[PDB]
Amino acid sequence: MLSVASRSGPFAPVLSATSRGVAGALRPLVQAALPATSESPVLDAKRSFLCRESLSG
Amino acid sequence: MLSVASRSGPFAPVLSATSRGVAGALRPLVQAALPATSESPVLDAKRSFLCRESLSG
Amino acid sequence: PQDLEFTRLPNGLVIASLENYAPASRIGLFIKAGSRYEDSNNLGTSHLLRLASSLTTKGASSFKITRGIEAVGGKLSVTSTRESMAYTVECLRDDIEILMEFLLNVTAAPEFRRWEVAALQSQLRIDKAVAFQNPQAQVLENLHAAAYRNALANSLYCPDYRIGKVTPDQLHYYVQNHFTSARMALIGLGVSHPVLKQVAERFLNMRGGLGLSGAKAKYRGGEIRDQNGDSLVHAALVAESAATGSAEANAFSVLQHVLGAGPHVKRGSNATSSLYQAVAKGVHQPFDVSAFNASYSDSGLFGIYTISQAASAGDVIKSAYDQVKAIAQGNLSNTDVQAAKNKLKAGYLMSVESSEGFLDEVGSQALVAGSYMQPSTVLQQIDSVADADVINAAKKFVSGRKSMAASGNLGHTPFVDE
Amino acid sequence: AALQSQLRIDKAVAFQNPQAQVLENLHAAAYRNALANSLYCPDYRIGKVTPDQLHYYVQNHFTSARMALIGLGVSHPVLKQVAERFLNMRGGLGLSGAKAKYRGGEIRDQNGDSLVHAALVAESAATGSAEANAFSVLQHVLGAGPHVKRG
Repeated sequence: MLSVASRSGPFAPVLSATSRGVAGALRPLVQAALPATSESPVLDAKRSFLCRESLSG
Repeated sequence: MLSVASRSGPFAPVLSATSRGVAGALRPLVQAALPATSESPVLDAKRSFLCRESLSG
Repeated sequence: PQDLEFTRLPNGLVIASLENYAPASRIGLFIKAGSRYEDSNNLGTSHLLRLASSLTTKGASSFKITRGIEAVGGKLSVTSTRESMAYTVECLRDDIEILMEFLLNVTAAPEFRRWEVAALQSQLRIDKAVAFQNPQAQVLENLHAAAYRNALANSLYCPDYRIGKVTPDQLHYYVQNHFTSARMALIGLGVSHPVLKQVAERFLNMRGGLGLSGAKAKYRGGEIRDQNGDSLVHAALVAESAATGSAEANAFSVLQHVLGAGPHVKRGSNATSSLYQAVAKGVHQPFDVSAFNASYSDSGLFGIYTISQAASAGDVIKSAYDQVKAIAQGNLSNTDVQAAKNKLKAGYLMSVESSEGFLDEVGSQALVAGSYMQPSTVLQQIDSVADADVINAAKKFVSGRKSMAASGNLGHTPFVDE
Repeated sequence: AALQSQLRIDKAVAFQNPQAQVLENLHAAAYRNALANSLYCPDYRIGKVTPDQLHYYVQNHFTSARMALIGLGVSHPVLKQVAERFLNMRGGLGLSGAKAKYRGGEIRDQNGDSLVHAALVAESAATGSAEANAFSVLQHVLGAGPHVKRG
């Protein structure tokens, strides 16, 4: 156990010649949205959702 | 010797209805460029040359 | 001849009426607003106030103003520092009765119409990009934020996340709290006394009361380094220093003329400065070193300032610090001290020889002191500093906590621990 | 000369969540030299990357004795053969400087978001030692991350 992702934390960019680019980890997980009022700001030549990269059919 | 302008070095800007904008007092003076090589960049949404405002008539 | 004529009013106001005999005349108004009175919610309100001196007012429109002045040969200008604003007008001797019915109308009773004010807001980007072509308006805004915590840290330009969003409601309120008749001074240069009061009866009746005035400006030690594209490094170091009008003040003004702070004979190597001579020993490359000072009302700053190449920017700062140390633990003469008394006396007198450097001097010391001292009294202040007051003052700079602020290619510049 | 409008698009996409920004000012505020550099490109620098620096970088650092080849569903001799053609290039390693000494840095950045992000850190243990496991167990005692959905 000797990496930087086995201990959750600082980010790691990725980038691909067939799929979209991702910004590292997120956070250990997503607690920040369970209480209300996280509007997820928008209107900035925005980036779409659900990450349609790999399917089954 | 009040009037912080009399104490030589903090700025003040100016703007008018007939003359072009002005900025500040001495931080430097001559003999900073009288030793050679002051390139003085130019034409980046051009600020004026010598700011021609004062005539003798 | 009849050099000045003070008078105070019940509410508290200052009017000065010198009388001269030339075919010209100037008028001024001085207010205690500035960029130090705005809190965290309305940053940049006072940069948009000095661009909007020409908009439509209650008693006259914006056609009758930009064109009723210009048919006579006059002007309006607005200048501002970190704590003061000044409105000044001028024309020939026979045409001054009509220009004082425009100036008192701009400041006393303005409006702010929605459609106009929404059009000035591209002028903020244009005005801000012109000033920042001097590499030194930048580095002196990162130096007030690197040393203060609240009031004195705000800049003079609007922050750039904040340009499309200054409303007509933030402006109506800033004016109504800080423009007040115990806060202002009215100066008339080539005019008479019975007529200046005649105008003030219609200037004070409204909005007399003093305003908020808070935020005592506590001191912080933060360092900021910015690396960009410049071919030459600009750097600084300061520590806190004694405030204006005290007795320790003049020991810091005499001190800087010993070190440097300006050339006299153009195109000629300086021989009069401690700083310049001890640096050219050693270093062989183009360079520049100064001294620096400021004397705000509740605190002050004091330090050094450099310009140099990028490959040698550590030698220049280190060398300039050894010389100031030498004076602290005892090294000084009675000839060089005497010469510094002459550079300060002469420079003071020349700056009051024009006619725009004479309003400012009279106008700034009727706000924070309330009286005028003829330059024959002031020459006594400078001369009777003890020596061994210059030694004491330079001892405090060596034993303070310091703010840095560097802006160029920062690969050999030192952090502030050394 | 045409791959230098891509940098702007990539850096504007990656910066739409407010913790790539706050995690770049935290490495600069805490170090001096090695680990202070970002993972993106400074703005003043976008159009000036030049084709000699890429040659220089690759030659110095893509050295044989710093690389590992791992394959998941293939047998041993095939990989050995195909990677034996991969050693003709450069025998031993390029530079490896910059020990990364520590400093205390404060960096605050003000803007128009409606929520404040913050971080307090302190220096601690390197991996490969006996104290890093103690710091990991401390992290899991203190509460890093949720388990139950919407809990």
